[PDB]
Amino acid sequence: MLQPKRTKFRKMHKGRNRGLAQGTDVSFGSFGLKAVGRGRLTARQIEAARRAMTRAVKRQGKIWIRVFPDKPITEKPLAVRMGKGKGNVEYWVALIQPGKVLYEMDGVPEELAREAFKLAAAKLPIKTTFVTKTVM
Amino acid sequence: AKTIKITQTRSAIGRLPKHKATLLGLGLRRIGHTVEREDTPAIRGMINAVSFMVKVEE
Amino acid sequence: RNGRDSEAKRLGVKRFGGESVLAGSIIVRQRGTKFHAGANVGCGRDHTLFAKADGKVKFEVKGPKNRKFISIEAE
Amino acid sequence: MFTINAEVRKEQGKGASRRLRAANKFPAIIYGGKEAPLAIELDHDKVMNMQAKAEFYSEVLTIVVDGKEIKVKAQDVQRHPYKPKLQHIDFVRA
Amino acid sequence: ISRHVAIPDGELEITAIRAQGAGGQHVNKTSTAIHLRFDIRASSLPEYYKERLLAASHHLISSDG
RNA sequence: GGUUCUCCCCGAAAGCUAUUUAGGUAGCGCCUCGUGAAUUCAUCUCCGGGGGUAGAGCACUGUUUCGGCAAGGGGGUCAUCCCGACUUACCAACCCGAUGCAAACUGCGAAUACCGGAGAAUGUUAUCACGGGAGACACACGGCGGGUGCUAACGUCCGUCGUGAAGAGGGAAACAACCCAGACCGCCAGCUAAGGUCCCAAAGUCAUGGUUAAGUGGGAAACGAUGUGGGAAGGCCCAGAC
RNA sequence: UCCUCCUAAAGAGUAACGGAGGAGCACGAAGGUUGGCUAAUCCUGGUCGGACAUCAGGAGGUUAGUGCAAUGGCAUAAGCC
RNA sequence: GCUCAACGGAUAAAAGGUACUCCGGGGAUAACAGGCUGAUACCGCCCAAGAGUUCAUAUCGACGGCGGUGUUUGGCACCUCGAUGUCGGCUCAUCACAUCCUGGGGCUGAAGUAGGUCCCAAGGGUAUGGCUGUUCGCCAUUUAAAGUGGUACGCGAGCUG
RNA sequence: UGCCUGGCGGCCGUAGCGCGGUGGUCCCACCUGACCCCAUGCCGAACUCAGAAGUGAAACGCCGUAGCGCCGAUGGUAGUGUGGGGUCUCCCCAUGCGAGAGUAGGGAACUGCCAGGCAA
Repeated sequence: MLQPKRTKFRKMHKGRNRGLAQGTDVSFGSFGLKAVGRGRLTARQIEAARRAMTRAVKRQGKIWIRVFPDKPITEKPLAVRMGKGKGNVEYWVALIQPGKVLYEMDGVPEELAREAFKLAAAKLPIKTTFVTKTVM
Repeated sequence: AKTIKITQTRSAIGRLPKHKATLLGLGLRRIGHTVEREDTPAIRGMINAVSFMVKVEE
Repeated sequence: RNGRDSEAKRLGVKRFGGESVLAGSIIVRQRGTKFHAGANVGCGRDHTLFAKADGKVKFEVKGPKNRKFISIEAE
Repeated sequence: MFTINAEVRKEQGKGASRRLRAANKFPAIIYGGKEAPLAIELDHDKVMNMQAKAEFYSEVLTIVVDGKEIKVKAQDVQRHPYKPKLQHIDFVRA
Repeated sequence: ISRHVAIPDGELEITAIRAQGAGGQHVNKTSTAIHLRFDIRASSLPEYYKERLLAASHHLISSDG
């Protein structure tokens, strides 16, 4: 997992998830995995795919994880009554909006890069899509 | 300041007091009301807000 | 395990810009000093900018640092 | 070198913009210098494949609106977030 | 030296059966939350210790393990 | 817990504050009656205003990724006792460029809402002040903006509007709170609303052009698949391709 | 019980066993007025002094400071002498 | 002159027990059950490194994910506190299929015998006892198999207590 | 009046910074001395007096420079009041309102009062 070092707070609001994404463009790499859907990517999910992605390309190329969870969402201990303050932080989720590019890759030929992301897609909950960079 | 007829089509029950008072400002009372007024942005502005439930007859 | 609060102290603008006030009429009730006193406007110990003369209100932004000022024109 | 036919718009806002985006068309804007920014509407389908050619972003076009041909250059593009499709292209009148 | 309790989740079958004793009518209707284990000898993995956990007699573990 | 004849008129709330108070009560808000008063009050147009929320942005409070750079602690050929020559393959900040996040961040910033003034029309004066008498202070749900919850609940707690509460009638098969719509009364009168028009059951087995083979319609996901229609583009192609 | 920010949906106000921290004082001076002054942290050199001693110059710029928790505010200083 | 900090302060005053309990009320508010949800549990599935001599998918399958059922434990208090007798055993059962056996088939890391796994199928069948109040469970020994659950976790105006 | 300088306001980053050049009858700064008024929690630097030979580096003004900061359309997008709809943990449609960011481009100020100077 990827935990943000030294946060200002501990626990916050759950907020709302709506709106499109910022990183529509593809930089730092050649190809990427843009997110079509709108969901919640937990830390263990993001960790799972990235490990499994470099497994496919076999150490050649570099990865750009253009996101970070940094939003602590709690859980109450089971069988407890609804009340008595907020429970403890359990994991880290990042809100992914439609159009957010998750992982990047360069220095690797298209086809092998194609299957790596395709095998990285099955670890994710939300519906994604493949995307190619473009000059301007 | 041209003479213009205003028709009330729908009923105002599930509306806001802002929209309900607009009907009171135009004299529209019951369903099937035809009252003759004049034109100016002050009057037409009232029709501009609730044009969904009122029908205009210039 | 903290659950404490404070009953709000009613801040803000009680008499907005464009209305004729009386002498001693509180214009803006501010905790800080965002607004600074202009012509015929006094500053209290709680920096509550109130009126001195009688007339209408003008929210004129003046000063090199562009702080917001309020004055009163005799109206 | 791009036969991009276009028509001058008459409705330029939010509501009318998408009604033609549903009819396979997207708006553009030709601006440059002292002239007035001409509201341009063009067919979406065509340019969807025209930007596949890399030299499209660095060369002059042969865009014609009402007979007369204007020479312009591609400035920038605002594409759709997740759906790989065009929305609005900024044209610098060259 | 490096001690972190494993106890494999997805390897241990936990059975919740009712309790025993006194305490009213509360103890015999919703006291099924009481736990009874199920740790088969087939989830060993040290290869030598689990059989030495089966041969030497003690309670909590039957004649099968 | 119960509280017995009739008609007519108007018409609530389940909120704030305090409470040895939380199923009670008092004041106010809301209601009714009487009285006295100012084009008083509401909607709309215009004008004069501050707000900083949504969104957005990343100088600032923090946080995040990559690239360029970089002293210091240390590893080492070593000082082979400090100094010191050099490198740095190392932890590699400070800084520059590029990429994102934020209720408790703002170099920015709406729509609405709100306050004041002017003008027209409408409204049995709907605004306010005073006096008598009240009730009530356990609210529910739906839309929207949110906290908590598991972005579960016919869940719980707030802002706001509607409705029920205290409103039947029509529709959603049945169904307070969903949609349409406000019952003075009589009629074997007509026209429309939401919703529907083969039959049960009032209304078209309506008109034209397309679509699906699953009874899909008539419960649902990731994912998989020469189901199949439409549109665009690309490869090869009677120097005859699959 | 009181105070600050957020929740609080850009007026005010608005609840929860919702999210974060403080108060139950201090002072004749840190009050009033007059006059002057206004930084923090780094780079450089220099007696021991080296991580930060003092001074000098420079960059920088209010990230300082303000008896205290937090917010707003402050040099026309409410900051310092 | 009051930390009258329960801080609009009743008045210093005042700790507890009640299964010997009693009275007035409440499903506004708990225990069993039903209802909504499905965190948990159970079941199925997607992806796939690896194990499996070779080989991802004979057989399992980490790291992660998407759904279903409403049987475990729970969340909420919507129904009943001017009553809904609550465990287990006996008795009598009935239904569903995610099937223990019989039956019909695919694959096999299926030679034969004997097995593993999955699909179709609910007509019928689906232990006797020791120990414990027990459901469960353990054990001895049989059997083609001694299935899993719903039915107030069936059934006390039928029985035992 | 063309230009100058100094003082005080309006407008108050298009107005301001960094860099290069440059001005002195007049003006300003620097500068000379400080036994006298006054001054340093030491010190003629700051403060103030009495003069002002000399200079124009510094300071300030002026010109060029966009080398930086700043300003900022048109269009589109986000958002959204109101009335409807869907697949209703979010979006679509009609309609009114309409950003921020970014691009083109603009841009190193303008103006008033007063006092003497300058060739009048």
